[PDB]
Amino acid sequence: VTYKFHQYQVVGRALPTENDEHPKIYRMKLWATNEVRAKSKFWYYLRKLKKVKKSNGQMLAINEIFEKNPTKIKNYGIWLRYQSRTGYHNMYKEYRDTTLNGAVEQMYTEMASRHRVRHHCIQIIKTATIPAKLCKRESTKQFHDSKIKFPLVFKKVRPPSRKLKTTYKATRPNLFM
Amino acid sequence: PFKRFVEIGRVALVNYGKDYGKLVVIVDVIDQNRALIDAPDMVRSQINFKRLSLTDIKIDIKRIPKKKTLVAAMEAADVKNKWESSSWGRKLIVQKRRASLNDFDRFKLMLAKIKRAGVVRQELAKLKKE
Amino acid sequence: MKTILSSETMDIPDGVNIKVKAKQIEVEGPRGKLTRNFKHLNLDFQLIKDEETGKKKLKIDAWFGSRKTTAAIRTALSHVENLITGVTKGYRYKMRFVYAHFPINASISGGNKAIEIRNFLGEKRVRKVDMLEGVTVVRSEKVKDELVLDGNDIELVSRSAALINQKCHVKNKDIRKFLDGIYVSEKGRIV
Amino acid sequence: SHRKFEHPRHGSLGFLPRKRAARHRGKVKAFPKDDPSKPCKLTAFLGYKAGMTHIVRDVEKPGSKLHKKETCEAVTIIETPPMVIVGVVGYVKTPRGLRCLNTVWAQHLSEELKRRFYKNWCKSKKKAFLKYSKKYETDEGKKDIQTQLEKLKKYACVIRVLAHTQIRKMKGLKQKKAHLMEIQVNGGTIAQKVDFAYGFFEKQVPVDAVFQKDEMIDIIGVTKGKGYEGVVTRWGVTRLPRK
Amino acid sequence: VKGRQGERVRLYVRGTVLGYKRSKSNQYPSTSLIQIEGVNTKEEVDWYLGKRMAYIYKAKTKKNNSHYRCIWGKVCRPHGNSGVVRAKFKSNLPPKSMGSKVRVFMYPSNI
Amino acid sequence: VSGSGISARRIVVDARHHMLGRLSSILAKELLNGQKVVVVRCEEICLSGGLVRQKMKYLRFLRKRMNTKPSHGPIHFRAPSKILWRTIRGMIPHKTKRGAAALARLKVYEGVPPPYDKIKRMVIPDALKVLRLQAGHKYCLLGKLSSEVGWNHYDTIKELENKRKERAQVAYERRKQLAKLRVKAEKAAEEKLGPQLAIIAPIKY
RNA sequence: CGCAUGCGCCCGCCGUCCGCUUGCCGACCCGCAGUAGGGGCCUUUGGCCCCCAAGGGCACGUGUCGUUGGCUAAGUCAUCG
RNA sequence: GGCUUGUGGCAGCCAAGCGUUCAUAGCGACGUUGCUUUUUGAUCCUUCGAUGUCGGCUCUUCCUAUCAUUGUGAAGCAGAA
RNA sequence: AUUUUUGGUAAGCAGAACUGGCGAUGCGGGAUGAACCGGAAGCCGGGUUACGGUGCCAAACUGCGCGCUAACCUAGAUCCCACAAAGGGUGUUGGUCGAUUAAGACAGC
Ligand SMILES: [K+]
Ligand SMILES: [K+]
Ligand SMILES: [K+]
Ligand SMILES: [K+]
Ligand SMILES: [K+]
Ligand SMILES: [K+]
Ligand SMILES: [K+]
Ligand SMILES: [Mg+2]
Ligand SMILES: [Mg+2]
Ligand SMILES: [Mg+2]
Ligand SMILES: [Mg+2]
Ligand SMILES: [Mg+2]
Repeated sequence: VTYKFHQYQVVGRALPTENDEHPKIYRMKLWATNEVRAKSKFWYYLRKLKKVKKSNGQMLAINEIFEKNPTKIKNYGIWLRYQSRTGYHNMYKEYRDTTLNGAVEQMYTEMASRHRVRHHCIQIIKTATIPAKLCKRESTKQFHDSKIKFPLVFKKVRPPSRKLKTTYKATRPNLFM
Repeated sequence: PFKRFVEIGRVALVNYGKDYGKLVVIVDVIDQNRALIDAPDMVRSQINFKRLSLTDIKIDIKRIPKKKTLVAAMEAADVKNKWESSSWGRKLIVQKRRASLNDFDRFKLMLAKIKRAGVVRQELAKLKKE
Repeated sequence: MKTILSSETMDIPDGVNIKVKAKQIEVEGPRGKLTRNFKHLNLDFQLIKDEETGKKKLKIDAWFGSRKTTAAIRTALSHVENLITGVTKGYRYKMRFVYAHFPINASISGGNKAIEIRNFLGEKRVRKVDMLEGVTVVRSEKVKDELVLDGNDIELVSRSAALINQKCHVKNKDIRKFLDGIYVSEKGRIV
Repeated sequence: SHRKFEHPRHGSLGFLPRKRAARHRGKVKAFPKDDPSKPCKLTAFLGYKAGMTHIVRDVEKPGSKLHKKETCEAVTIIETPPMVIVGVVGYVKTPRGLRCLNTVWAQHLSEELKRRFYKNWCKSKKKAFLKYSKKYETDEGKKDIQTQLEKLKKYACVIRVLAHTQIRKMKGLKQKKAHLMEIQVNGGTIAQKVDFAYGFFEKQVPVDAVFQKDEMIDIIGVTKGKGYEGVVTRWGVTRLPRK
Repeated sequence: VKGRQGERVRLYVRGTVLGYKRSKSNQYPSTSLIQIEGVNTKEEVDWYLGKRMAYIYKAKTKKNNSHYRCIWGKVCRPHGNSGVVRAKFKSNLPPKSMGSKVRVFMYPSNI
Repeated sequence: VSGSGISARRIVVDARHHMLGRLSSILAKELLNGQKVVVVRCEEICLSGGLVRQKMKYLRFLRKRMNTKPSHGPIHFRAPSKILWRTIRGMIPHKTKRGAAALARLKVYEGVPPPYDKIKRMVIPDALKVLRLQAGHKYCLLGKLSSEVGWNHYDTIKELENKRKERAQVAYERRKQLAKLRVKAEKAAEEKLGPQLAIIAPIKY
C-alpha cells in the first residue's frame, strides 16, 4: 500500500533563550509526499504565522498518521484556500475514499484539472470525516443509496496483459451491458 | 436491456492486472469509477471498474458484510461451481490447462485429435453420400 | 456532474400498438402507421407491460448522463406523444390569407397535394408549393380565405405550413406596413 | 503596386494548352443522357464541311422588330451520306469508370473501312479481319458470336455501335480511307440496344434517322490551323507604341 | 494432405530486422534491433536472452556449392517494453536487411 | 507501435469503421517493417470531427496549388482509397528508397474487389471507432466526404457491395448447413472413439 | 479488337542450365450488421442459454525437404480431362 | 527588405450628451483598449571590386478594410430614395 | 543573456553595473537558428544518465489513472519564440455570499 500524499504531525518550538526558558510548542497536521517536505512546509507556516524561523527554531517530533480503517468507505470534507491567476479564494470540497490520503490526492488532481492550480498554490485549512447525512455536495450524496444499481456504461476493451496483444483480429469486439 | 449491473452482492471477474482470473464480490460503491470488492482469499479493498467484468451471478448480502457472512453467502449461492460450470468460466480453466500441457501430453492429444478427425471425416462423407 | 440515473415514463393508450427495437419506434393506430429513428440518442428505450392489467408504458432513461445528454429524454418522450396523437387523432393546421389590396388566389391541384398562389401583392409570378408525404391541403368553405392542412405526422404538416408561409414573403418593402402573407393561425387535431 | 487601370484579361484560360489537337476527327466527349423509356436511337453522326451560302426567310417572332420581316442569314452546308454500321461495343460500369468489355464486328467489311487500319494499304497484303470473317462460316463460329452478343446484353451498361462513312462517294475529297467512330445507342433496354445494333450490321443509317429539321445540335471538330503565331494575334493583346 | 515440399521440422522462430540502435539524429549499426514473432513483452524476452540467431541471404556467386550466405548473431538484451531485442552479429548487418527475416534458434539451451 | 511481428505473405484489412489517422499510422509502421497490406472498403473509413469540419479541411487543402503552374502540384485526389494512400504517405519517408519500397507494398481499394471478396479480412482494434470514439461525438464516413468533394462512384460501389453481400449471405447459409451436417457426423462418430474423446475432454472449450 | 514476318516466329509435353523476386518453411481459414446490443432453443405477453476477441478452428502436424519392396476398403490432398 | 508604429490609416469598449420625447434608428464628448504597414518618421542589420535611381505605357496575378452587381437583417424603412 | 539600470512611444534602437556565454566550440535537445536547456571533447567496447521525449515520420507505451474542452473562426498542442488587449456569452464546469419553500418555492391553467 503506497500513497503519494502522507499526513504528518510536526511538532516544533522556538529555540529556548534567557527570556523564554520554555517557549510555546506548536503542532501542525500537514500533507506532503515525504517527511522532509512536511518539515519544510511546517517551518514555512511557523515563520509566516508565528515569526519563528527554522534557523532559530527547534524540531521536536514528526509522526505519520494512517487511516484507522482503510477497509471501509468514508466521506471526507476539505476546506482549502488556493491562488488563481487573479487572486486568492476559499474552497470547500467533498470526496469519498477509503483513506483521507486518497481524498487529498483526489483534491489535488481535481484542483489541477478544474482550476489549473498547481500543488504549491494550495493550502489545506481543514480536513474532517463527514457523516453521510451531513454531506453538502450532490456528487457524494448520489452514492448514499442502500440499493445502488447502475450498468457499466463505459468499459475499455483490452487483453489481460500485453502478452496476448495482437495487431490484427479476425472479428470486431463484441460488447454489451 | 442491460442484463448486468454493478450491485451489492454482484460477482465480478478481474480482467486486468496481477489479480486477473479471480472472482470478487462488490460489497460497496465508492463512486462512478471504483467500488469496494471482497473475496475469501483477499483483503477488502478498492478497485477501478475498468478492471472488472461483471458476471451473471449475484448473492444476497448487505453492504460491507463480515468475512464469515460473505463466505456463507458465496457457499449458499454456489458461486464457484456455477462459474466453473459456465462456458465463460470454463474458458479460462481450459486456457490454463492448454498452457500447462507438456510435450508428451501434447503428442498424445495430437494423436487423439487426428484419429477423431479421420473418423469424423469418414462419418461426414457417409452422411453426405446418403 | 454525471447524474447516475435520469428516467421518465409515459402511458400508452390501449388503442395504439407500439414496437421498439434498436431505438426504432413503430407506432400503429386507426389512422395509419408512423415511424421514427431515435438511433442518434444514446438512451435506453424499454416497453413495460402490466400482465394483470395489460396497459403499456414507455420508459426512457440515461445512465451517467450530463445535462445536455439528459435534456433529450423529454424530447424523445414528446416525440413519441406526438406520434401517438397523430396516429389516433391526427393533426390539423389552419392558415389564413392576409392582404390589403390584392386578394390572394389559391388553386389546389389534384389530390389536394399542391397549391398555387398567383396574385400575391399583384405579382404575375406563380408560386408552387408541394405538400409533404401524408399531408393534404384543402380550401376551407366555412371560413373566408382559410387553408386547412391535415396529416398524421406533426412535423410534416407543420413543415408544409412553413413552406406555404415562407413562399409568400414580402421583399423590398416595410414588412411592418406591408403585412401581406399566409400565416399559421391555429394548430389542432383532426379528430 | 496595383495596376493603374483595370481591364479584363486577354483570352480564356479554359482552352489551355493552346496546342495542336491530338486528333483530326472531332471526338464526342460526352454523349446525351440515356432515357430507357424511349425507342433505340443513335446520338451522333459524321459529316463533311462543303461550304457556305446565305438564305432569306420571313421571321415569326412576336415582340421582335423582325416579326413578319425578311432576314438574311449565313448558313453552312455539311454533306452527310448514310453511315455503314459494322460493329457493336459494350461497356461495363465499374468503380474506375466505363470499361470496354468486348467488340463484335460484322462479317463483311468494305475496303474503305479496312483502309482505316493501314498506313500503306496498297503495299500491304490486306489481311485485316480475314480470319475474323471466317467465324461466320462455321457453326461453332456463329454460336460463339451469338454467345458474345448475349454476354454484351448481360453485362454491358452502355452500348455503342461502330459506324464508318462512305467517303468515296464524295469524289471532291481525295480520300479513300473512311472515318470510323463509336456512336452511342440511347433508349430501350440493354438487350434492345444490342438487338438494334446487330440488326443494322452491314446496313446504312441515314442522317435523318438521327437529326431532323429545326433541331438544335452541336458540332465537334478541329479548327483551322495557323501554325506559329505571336501574342498579338494568338491572344489578342494590344500593340505597343510605334517607337 | 498438404503435399508440401520443404523443411520437415522447424526448430526456430522468425525475427524481423527493424533497424539499428539509434537516436533521432544518430545511428549505431554495431547493434541491431530485432522483433521476434510471438514475443510481446520485455519479460518474455528473458527466455531468448543469449539465444543464437542466423541471418540467411542469397549471393550471386556460389560459395561451397551454394548461393546461400549466413551471418551469425545472438540476442543481447531487451529493447523497450514491447518485446523488441538488441542483437549483435559477427559483422554489422547490411542496411538492405531491413524488413528481412532472421532465424532465432533454441540454442544455447537452458532447459 | 513497434509492429505486428507476424510472418505472412500479405494481410487484408477491412477498413470499415476505422479511424483514418490511427489506421494510417498502424499500417505505415507495418509497411515500414516489411509487411504487405491490402486495405478494402476504404469508403467506410471514419473521420472524427464531423462532415462539416472535414469538408472545410479538404477545401483548405484544395486551396493549395503552385501559383505559376497548378499541374506541378499538390495533387488533390478525391477517391477514398487515394485519400487513405496519401494519408499513409504522410507518415512515411516516401522521398527515400526505404519509404518508396514501403509504399509499394500497399494496395488500397474501394469496396471489396476480387479476389479479396473470398479472402479472410481482419481488423485493427487500436483504430476501431467502437473503441476510440465515444458514442455521440461527431464523425463522418470517408466515402461521404469524397462524394461531397467530387467522387462520383459512390452509387456504383453501393450496388456492387450489395450484390457481393447477397452472394456472401448465400455462401454463409451453405456453410451453416455444412456445419450442422458436420455436428451430426460428430455425434454419430462419438460412440466409435471412447478413449480419444476422454483424452480430448479436458481441453475442449 | 484486327493483323502479326518461310534458314523465322508462337503454343503444349519431357531432360538440362541460367537469371529476377517486394525477403517461403503449415508461408491453412470469404457471413452481414451492432456496440444504450446481437444470436439460438422453447413460443405465455413469456422463460432458458451463448457473447465478455482468430485468446478460435482446420490440417499425418509424426519420416534424413523425409530408406528398400508389396497390398490398399473408406477418407483427404494434388495433377489431368 | 528587416525591428518598431511615435505620426498616418482602420476598428472596439463605457455612456455625458445629440437625435420633435428617447443614451445606444443613426451618432458618441470626457476617458480608455486595440489592429495595419498602401503615410511619414526612428534605427543602420544586408548591399559601396555597383541589386539600374521618378512617372507613365503594357501584362499577370493576389488581398479586403465591398464602390457596383447576387442573397439577406435594421431604420426617425408609407412609396421612391 | 538573467537580474540592476539611463535616453527614447518603441525598436532585432542607443548607452552603463555584476556575472556568465558567443567570438575562439564541436556534441544531445529547442523541426530549423552564434548566444536558450543539457553539456563541453584524445581513438574504441560495455553500462547509465542530463535536457528532451515514448501515434507514424523517428529510438522509446496508442502503458496504468482522474477531471476539463467539442471550436458550424484553420479548437488546441510546451522557457527564449516567433504576439494579442479592453469588453462580452442564459456554452459548460467547479466555488463564494444572499433570498423563497411541505403553516406547500417558481411558470400555466
Ligand atoms: K502598378
Ligand atoms: K495599342
Ligand atoms: K505424413
Ligand atoms: K499606430
Ligand atoms: K540602411
Ligand atoms: K552600394
Ligand atoms: K497617363
Ligand atoms: Mg484595382
Ligand atoms: Mg429611442
Ligand atoms: Mg469582409
Ligand atoms: Mg545551461
Ligand atoms: Mg557508450
